[PDB]
Amino acid sequence: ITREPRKVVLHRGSTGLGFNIVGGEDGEGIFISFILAGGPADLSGELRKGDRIISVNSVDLRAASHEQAAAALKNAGQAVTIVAQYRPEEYSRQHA
Amino acid sequence: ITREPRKVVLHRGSTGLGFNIVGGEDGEGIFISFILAGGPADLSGELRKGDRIISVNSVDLRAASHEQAAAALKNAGQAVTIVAQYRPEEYSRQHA
Amino acid sequence: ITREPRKVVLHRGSTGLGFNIVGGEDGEGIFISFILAGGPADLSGELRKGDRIISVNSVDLRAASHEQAAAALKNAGQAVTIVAQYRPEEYSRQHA
Amino acid sequence: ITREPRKVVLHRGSTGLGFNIVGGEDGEGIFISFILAGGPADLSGELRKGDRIISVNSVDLRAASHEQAAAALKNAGQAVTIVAQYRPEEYSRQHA
Amino acid sequence: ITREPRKVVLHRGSTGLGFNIVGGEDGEGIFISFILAGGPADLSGELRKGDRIISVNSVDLRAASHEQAAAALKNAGQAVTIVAQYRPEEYSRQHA
Amino acid sequence: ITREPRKVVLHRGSTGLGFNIVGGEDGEGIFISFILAGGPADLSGELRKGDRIISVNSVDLRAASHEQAAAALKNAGQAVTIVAQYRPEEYSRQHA
Repeated sequence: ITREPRKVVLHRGSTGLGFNIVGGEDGEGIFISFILAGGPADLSGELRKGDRIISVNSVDLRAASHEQAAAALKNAGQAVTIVAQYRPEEYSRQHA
Repeated sequence: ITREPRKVVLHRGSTGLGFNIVGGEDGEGIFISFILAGGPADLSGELRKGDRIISVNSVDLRAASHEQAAAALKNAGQAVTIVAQYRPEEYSRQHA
Repeated sequence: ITREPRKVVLHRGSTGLGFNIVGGEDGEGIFISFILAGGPADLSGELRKGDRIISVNSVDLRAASHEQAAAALKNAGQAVTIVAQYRPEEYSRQHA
Repeated sequence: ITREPRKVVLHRGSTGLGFNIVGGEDGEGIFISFILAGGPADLSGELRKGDRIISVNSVDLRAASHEQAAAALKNAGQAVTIVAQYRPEEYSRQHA
Repeated sequence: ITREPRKVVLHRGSTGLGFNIVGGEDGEGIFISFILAGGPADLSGELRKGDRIISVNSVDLRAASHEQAAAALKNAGQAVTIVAQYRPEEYSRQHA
Repeated sequence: ITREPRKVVLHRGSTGLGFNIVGGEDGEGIFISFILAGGPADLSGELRKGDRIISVNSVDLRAASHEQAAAALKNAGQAVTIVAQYRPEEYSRQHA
């Protein structure tokens, strides 16, 4: 609910973090379009649809491309530190 | 490599299918933007980045919205039948 | 919703089937007390809280003890064929 | 073997903790009826059949109902702190 | 127990099959040195320590090198058809 | 790349660590023959083929037998502390 950036630490035993990302087309930012039930993201209970990913393990994804967001997530290791900012209006305005 | 629709059956024991989807913004179609290592999609070896999802278990996703694509995948059960069509040019043209 | 026995086939890559069982104390039957999100049971969408397990791979669990129900499930292999019968009244009447 | 409460921290990447719970019918307490091979509970090696769950992440489950025990576990996040007390006699006396 | 080749079909949602392999050094054959609890191999209940892998999805591994055995398993897809032959004497004679 | 021992902490929610081990035949040491995609080992990005396992949670595996290496790994719990030393020459010299 907070519009202030949040730090969320997710742990994974396999590649999946439990969410799907969109954006990164032309510097509009990377957003979480949906959370998968039972996965790390779901279990934490902090990440949601509409969240924008500011960074993943220090790597700045604000003006990142989808390909970069994907690479950052892929190499985040088992403990993934996501800084997300809940901004639905923008998500809608840009994707829905 | 084939541009003809392919039927791909993925099996899952948890919510994840092993890929990330984009599109579904304004009827441009749903595409696989990236495959996750070790997941069902990766293991099958048929699905790839650039693939467009024509349908998931009969449900037509050609002109579906991201929200619908997500719901179809969510309720596909354990055996998910995807009909994908490899069209990179369009993926680029529309997302990259 | 049907009170007639249903055959449900769940597939697992690990020990978990995605549900929790109670009963088997004094021949009252084995019941599913809760479904876990993302697991096989959840994904199938057929099994629910209140369901009574008639059998698991031919093994009759009607008048089974909790210990037997556990052993049947443990050795069901990867393809587990459950015959469940939805009877909430009895579940309540006996456990809640 | 100790009858003194033990703190056990289990980590999960999916909903499952690796054990099955019974009780919570009429304030007799929540007990672990069986451990699943390969799951978090099994891997830790501390939790066993006969253990009574005093609490899960501060939430007191002593006189909890099965429904509450289930909700506590469901929302425990990825790091689940269980305080269990090994009391087989009571488990038998009440369930077996 | 049978010394006659057996066909065993394992299903996986992730890379792991649930067993560890040795051999393939100098054409002595590939053997299963240990089974992991809860994994596909364990769940099937057919594969055991001492088993020699004749083939994996038609690919003949009799005189295969460890590197080839690894590649065959890696690309077996989700349904892996193993033809194993239980020969402990040889396993000992060659590895233990 | 470093030939100096490295401490690598892997986390698992199931029995699998994400790698396959060989050796332990006649005190030549235990080595990682291959890494599985998506598993803990792969995700960490530190362990590789050719690595020799000096210890797993203090348990010295230098002159361990395959059976001991297997037992150490089996009981390492969820947080597994591996001290590996990258020595390919020896791996080749002894296995390939």
